[PDB]
Amino acid sequence: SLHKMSMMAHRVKVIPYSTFRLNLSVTSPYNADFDGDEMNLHVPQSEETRAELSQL
Amino acid sequence: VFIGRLPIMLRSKNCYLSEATESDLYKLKECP
Amino acid sequence: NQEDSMIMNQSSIDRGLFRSLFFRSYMDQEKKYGMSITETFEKPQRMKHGTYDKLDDDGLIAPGVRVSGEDVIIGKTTPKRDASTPLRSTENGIVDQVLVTTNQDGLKFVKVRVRTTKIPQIGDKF
Amino acid sequence: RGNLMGKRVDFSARTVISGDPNLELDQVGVPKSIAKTLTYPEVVTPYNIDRLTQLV
Amino acid sequence: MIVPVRCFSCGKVVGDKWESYLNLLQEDELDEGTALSRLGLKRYCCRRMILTHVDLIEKFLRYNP
Amino acid sequence: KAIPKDQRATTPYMTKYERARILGTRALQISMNAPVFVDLEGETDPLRIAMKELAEKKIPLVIRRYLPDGSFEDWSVEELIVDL
Amino acid sequence: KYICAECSSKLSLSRTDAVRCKDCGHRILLKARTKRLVQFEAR
Amino acid sequence: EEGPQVKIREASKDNVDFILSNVDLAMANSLRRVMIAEIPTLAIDSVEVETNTTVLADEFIAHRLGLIPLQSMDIEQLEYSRDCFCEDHCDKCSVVLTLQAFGESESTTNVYSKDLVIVSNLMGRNIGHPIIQDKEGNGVLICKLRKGQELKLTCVAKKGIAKEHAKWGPAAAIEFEYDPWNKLKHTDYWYEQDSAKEWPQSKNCEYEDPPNEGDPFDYKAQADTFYMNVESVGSIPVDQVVVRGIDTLQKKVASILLALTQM
DNA sequence: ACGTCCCTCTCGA
RNA sequence: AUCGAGAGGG
Ligand SMILES: Nc1ncnc2c1ncn2[C@@H]1O[C@H](COP(=O)(O)OP(=O)(O)OP(=O)(O)O)[C@@H](O)[C@H]1O
Ligand SMILES: [Mn+2]
Ligand SMILES: [Mn+2]
Ligand SMILES: [Zn+2]
Ligand SMILES: [Zn+2]
Ligand SMILES: [Zn+2]
Repeated sequence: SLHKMSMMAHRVKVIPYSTFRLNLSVTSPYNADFDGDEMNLHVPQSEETRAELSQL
Repeated sequence: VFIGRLPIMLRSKNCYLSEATESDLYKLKECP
Repeated sequence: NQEDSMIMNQSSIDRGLFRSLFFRSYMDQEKKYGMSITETFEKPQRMKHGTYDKLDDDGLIAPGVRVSGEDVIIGKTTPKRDASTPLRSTENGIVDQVLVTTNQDGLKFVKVRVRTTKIPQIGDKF
Repeated sequence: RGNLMGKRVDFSARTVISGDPNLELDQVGVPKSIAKTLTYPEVVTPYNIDRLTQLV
Repeated sequence: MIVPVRCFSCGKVVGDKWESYLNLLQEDELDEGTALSRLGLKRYCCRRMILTHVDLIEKFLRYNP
Repeated sequence: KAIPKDQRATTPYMTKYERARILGTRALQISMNAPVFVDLEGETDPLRIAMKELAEKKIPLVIRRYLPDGSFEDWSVEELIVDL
Repeated sequence: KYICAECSSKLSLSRTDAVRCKDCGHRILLKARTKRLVQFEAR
Repeated sequence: EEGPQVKIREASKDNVDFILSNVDLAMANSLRRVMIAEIPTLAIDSVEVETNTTVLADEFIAHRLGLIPLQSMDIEQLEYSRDCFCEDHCDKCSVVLTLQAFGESESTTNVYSKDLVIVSNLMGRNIGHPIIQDKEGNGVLICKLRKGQELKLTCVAKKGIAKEHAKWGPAAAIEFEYDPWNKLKHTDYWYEQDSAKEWPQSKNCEYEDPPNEGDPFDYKAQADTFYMNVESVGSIPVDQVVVRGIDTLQKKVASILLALTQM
């Protein structure tokens, strides 16, 4: 985490098994891979903030 | 006259495990 | 298995492949306090929100008990002022073995061993 | 540098991250067990009330 | 940790043919890859099941109680 | 102590940040049970409810762009453009 | 109740009564499966 | 004669061999596929334990029992515990089994599949028997006991399809090939200097023919004639594991119609 | 003079 | 629980 492209927002898609799952082509901007890497997740507690995270 | 006592390493000199064989080590619950 | 991941044949681990087998262990001691004022292990009546009822009155739980969540393992008590020792928040297993004896001081000493198996679940390192 | 210019945050997550050809760029496959413990204040508004009362 | 029942790969009953494998290589004294081959294993998946098994159960039993 | 529109100078377009705070802001209000103006064509959601308002410039809000020296040019959502 | 080791006595001994393989002599002592049946899936 | 005609190649105790002439690949595949995991069989499912001094854990042995093959010949006479009416299980839905073993032998003493025993009503249907393919007839080595180790557990044996768990795996390995001389060009090869003399003719090229190099490629070349060999652990005979392959499929397609004409 | 971000365990006064 | 030391994970 040293740049904007590494703290992008997403739409949720609640799924099974204990693992966060993300599209292969948003790998890079995070420089993440699928061999042991955890990842963080936050969640705005409001509306405006969601907008701030959706429209920015 | 007394001093205290000294941590000993296993399989060393002054330990029993130096003394044991496959058979013995087993009933000593110790690993071969 | 894209970008360094591995898609793994479920039916083949269904046959038992890469099946782990875990064990934690918990300890405790009746900790005196000078005037031969000693601790102990019990089932009580400030206490903690577990579900002791898996205990035997002696302050324990015995092999075969399928334990989960935050269910007391050991019910130690101190001058009442609860002192029991619950399961680990994260984990959910099945008691395996437990050992009582006395310290260098000669007071009670209980170490509980709870087993469990682990299973190749999507997202496990290899 | 520890308790202001940075702190820790309620409402946060973590896990192994795997990748998904059958998914869209802008969404992230979060597991249930996070979605069961990941809340979110929402007001009672006639446009949803007929929903919130089915979640409660 | 004992012989596992049949094969991880195609799941073919192989729990059984263990003790029968031992005497084939010992009692009859023959080649490893001929003992398995003559127990009806041509898929190297099953073959890998036997040839690479360590029977640490034996060290187990050897303990006091 | 203020600027008069006749002498305005700042971007006449609306900024990613103006908008997204505006869509945000009203959307919060709306979902706080606020009087909505555009006519719901059936929107439970308040981000969209606001967004329709946005596409009918039926949002009673003034951005107050501040300048480095202190003074500010007000700008109606009715009057800002929207391209981006 | 409580067992042993080097020998594996079927001992037992309710509360407050010391601890030792009195039949042998090694304060190890286990605690035996409650006759409670438990069940595990064959999977 | 009919349609998708067939001709056995060999037949045996554990394997069966056949060319499905005039069959569609999507079929021979989808058949293959259901043969693997969608044919019903029986296998231990629950297991409670009363005494287990062995070295292997309780659920250790647990997982091991579920994988012992059971007789399943007549099995449709048992109906899925889950779909039956009895508060949990009964004799209508489950065979029950029990295993006593104690280390009396001063040597090292074995428990097998033979050592199992059935303690419920059979109701006169071929069920619940732990196949023995064994030469010695002694079954499958489940555990090992030093003179003093005991094992008391009992096994509720319900009906399952591999789709839920491998143990209800009637099948094993299923051989599959077709079009040996790659006449349909269904697979680009891989060679350093010659493709031919490096990729070895499969053991089937003799029932099809070489291609007469000089002649060109036919673009109307269709998939037909498939070389298969199926094998069952024994839970079910090998004719039933192929034919109740076909059978299951029919039923699968079937319930399409069934819920088709409901709407 | 400060000396990359975060995270999971385990242990001695 | 708190501080102190230690091995690993990206
Ligand atoms: N010491 C470190 N400091 C910061 N980030 C690190 C560090 N070690 C690893 N990372 C992060 O982990 C990622 C790459 O590490 P990793 O070893 O997984 O790379 P890799 O290429 O998979 O390993 P391999 O090189 O064996 O293929 C990057 O996103 C990087 O920022
Ligand atoms: Mn990597
Ligand atoms: Mn990595
Ligand atoms: Zn195999
Ligand atoms: Zn004793
Ligand atoms: Zn029933």
